[PDB]
Amino acid sequence: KSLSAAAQACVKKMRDAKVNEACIRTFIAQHVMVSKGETGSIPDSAIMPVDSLDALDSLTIECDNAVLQSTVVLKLNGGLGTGMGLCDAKTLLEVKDGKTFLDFTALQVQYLRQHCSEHLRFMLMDSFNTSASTKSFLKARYPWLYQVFDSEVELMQNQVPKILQDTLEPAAWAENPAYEWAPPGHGDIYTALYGSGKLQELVEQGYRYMFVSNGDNLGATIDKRVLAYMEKEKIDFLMEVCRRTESDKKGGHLARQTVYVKGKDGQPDAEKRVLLLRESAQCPKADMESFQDINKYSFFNTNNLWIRLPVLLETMQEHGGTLPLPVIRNEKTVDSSNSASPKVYQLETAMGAAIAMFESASAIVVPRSRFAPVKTCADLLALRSDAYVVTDDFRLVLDDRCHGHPPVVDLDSAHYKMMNGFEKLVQHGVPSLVECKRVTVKGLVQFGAGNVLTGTVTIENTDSASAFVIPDGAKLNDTTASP
Ligand SMILES: O=c1ccn([C@@H]2O[C@H](COP(=O)(O)OP(=O)(O)O[C@H]3O[C@H](CO)[C@@H](O)[C@H](O)[C@H]3O)[C@@H](O)[C@H]2O)c(=O)[nH]1
Ligand SMILES: [Mg+2]
Repeated sequence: KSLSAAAQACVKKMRDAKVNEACIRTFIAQHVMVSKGETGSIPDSAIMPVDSLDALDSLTIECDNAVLQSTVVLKLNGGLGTGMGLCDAKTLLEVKDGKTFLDFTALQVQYLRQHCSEHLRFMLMDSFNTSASTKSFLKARYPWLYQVFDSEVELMQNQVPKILQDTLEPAAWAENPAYEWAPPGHGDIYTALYGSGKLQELVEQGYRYMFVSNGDNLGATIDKRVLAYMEKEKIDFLMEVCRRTESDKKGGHLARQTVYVKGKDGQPDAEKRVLLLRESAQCPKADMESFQDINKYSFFNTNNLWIRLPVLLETMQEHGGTLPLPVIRNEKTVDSSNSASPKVYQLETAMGAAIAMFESASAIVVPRSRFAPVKTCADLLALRSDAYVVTDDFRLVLDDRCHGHPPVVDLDSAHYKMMNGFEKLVQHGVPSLVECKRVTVKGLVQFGAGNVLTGTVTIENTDSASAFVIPDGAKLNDTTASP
């Protein structure tokens, strides 16, 4: 009904493949935007810094029991960790000896069920890539989650067609047609919830809040103070943000614009702050200077998000059965491996962008303890190290000796970008980093078995025709060590 041939070709392919209609409506609206020149770019000049938020450490009151019992926890688990050379779910990586992201995730759920709300609802948003392996893991390790995996745990994200940059038609790939489809980013959570009927089912069952976080962030759990704050302040969507550090490069920051409140009765001048998310992908590429300036944009989205479910549901129903999140136009080739395969756009959205979709939306500053991202092998190095400790409620948080500062880890991306390269680097043990402010690894190198790094430490191999192996027991303090 009024679409371009290319947009109609997408609808047809999606209907043929039995893609849920909410996903088709959502995708097509993005497609229309893209056909009018939209890229998701948010230039510097269109936004301003946010310089005032409440902090969670300013709160004390915990929510009532009804509210608590009404809260569902969901962990995102649909991505690929392709920058870490992973082909399966990142959450199946080991984080501490013999314990994976999924283990700590399951243990957190069990803790909450033993001490807070015995029937706390727990979900995982999976994709076709991660579903099987996740389900398999829970069957072996956490039978009580496996038993209700299909019925209540797993939410399956949609897949949407990759579209040719040429014409915006759906891309075909005869050698492997599965590569014609892509996951639409974690912003798809709202569309998959709504289109599957699970959102309405949850609201029917008496659930009122959902707390979502990234599968790679084991600092995130429900804080009953946030829920009491959302109840008091009548907030329908809340983003947790952390004060941004130099390591916060892959993700998004909070920003504002100013709008002008209803009408002009009383005075024209008065205006309201509107909040939004800018992902790295949304910064104009020749202006990453805007994005990477941690002073200017110092509130980094953790992706720990709180949503009031009935409000989400009514907002989507009243907007054509979709949530109109800003499209992010990702550029790839249809076989991302093969740069001789046709160039495509992959239309995606980020779930934190939903802060722009509700009148009551806000953000709160949380301590770093709620944010332990693992986007790279360098992050994983810190996480596995004694810089991070396991709390009684099964979060991974910095040791108190760190003073809330994660070690900065700068690993050579020729050798350690891929999980195969990283794992060779820590073959003989993971170095103590609890007292390291900054470790930098240059050229090919291998840690020894006793290592302890204190202060600022560069390990530089200029040779790397030959691996620079660190002696066991070695101690490096404010020093460059080289062969
Ligand atoms: O289609 C997708 C893509 C991602 N994921 C999952 O979503 C989570 C976040 O994805 P990831 O690629 O690791 O992060 P980004 O999307 O780059 O960044 C998100 O997380 C950052 C904090 O780490 C925030 O700063 C950004 O705003 C936020 O969008 C991970 O569990 C992924 O597995 C899905 O489930 N489906
Ligand atoms: Mg991902």
